[PDB]
Amino acid sequence: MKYIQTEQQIEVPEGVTVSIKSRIVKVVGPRGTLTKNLKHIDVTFTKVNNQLIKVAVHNGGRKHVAALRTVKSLVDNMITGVTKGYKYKMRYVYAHFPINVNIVEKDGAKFIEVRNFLGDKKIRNVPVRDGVTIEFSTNVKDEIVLSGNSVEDVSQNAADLQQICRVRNKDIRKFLDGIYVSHKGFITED
RNA sequence: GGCAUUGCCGCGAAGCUACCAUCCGCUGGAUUAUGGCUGAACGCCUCUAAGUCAGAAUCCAUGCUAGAACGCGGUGAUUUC
Ligand SMILES: [Mg+2]
Ligand SMILES: [Mg+2]
Ligand SMILES: [Mg+2]
Ligand SMILES: [Mg+2]
Ligand SMILES: [Mg+2]
Ligand SMILES: [Mg+2]
Ligand SMILES: [Mg+2]
Ligand SMILES: [Mg+2]
Ligand SMILES: [Mg+2]
Ligand SMILES: [Mg+2]
Repeated sequence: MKYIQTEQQIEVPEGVTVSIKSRIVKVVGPRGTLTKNLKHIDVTFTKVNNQLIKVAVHNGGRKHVAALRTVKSLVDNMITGVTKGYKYKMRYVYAHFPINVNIVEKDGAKFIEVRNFLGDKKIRNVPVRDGVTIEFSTNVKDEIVLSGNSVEDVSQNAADLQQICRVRNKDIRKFLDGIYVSHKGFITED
């Protein structure tokens, strides 16, 4: 319909420096730093008062101003990931064969190996994305916690660890076996 | 020794040859289908719209064959008593 001017509202908390050049966003907070390259969107960022940044689309169609809230959510995810962090908790689900998941070291690359998935002799290796740290929960049975600054890195590494444990040639409604995301949340949240 | 249009029989080196004999037949990337991540549109949801992950005997390379006789390069020597 070619909307005149659409606005979204990125709120910047304390301790967080959101420095935006052309369309390269750099968010520095207590937990670290994150950099996004939003050069594929055609939006305009304006800082209001050091706690608020507007992002705007001028003369945008429906598919263009659909990407404005995506951009606002992406920079909000950067801000949330460098303030509170991100923490995805996965559970191992098996029927008979226990899934033995360890973290292994292969010429300095930090894989997660999965052995005995449905009695396979195949060792399923999932590399750990940089920024993502892996721990295995004590006092919660069969839980792996992937945490980091980037929701994209953390959630894609969790998705990789899930997708490596897919069941082939079987009814997957009965063979419900794998590693699944049971929780998405933050590191220091209350 | 000759001739029998290589006279015939047995063995027969060399050469040629046989899945009738042996040897050899490479591994990276990009993808489709599909399953996903982040995520709006549509305050929710959503693999999709922006962005992105994995992935077929596919595709393109690595490898292999020919080398443009009007594609190119490096280098040697370049004529007399
Ligand atoms: Mg069957
Ligand atoms: Mg005669
Ligand atoms: Mg004779
Ligand atoms: Mg043959
Ligand atoms: Mg989602
Ligand atoms: Mg797709
Ligand atoms: Mg797309
Ligand atoms: Mg890929
Ligand atoms: Mg290669
Ligand atoms: Mg030639």
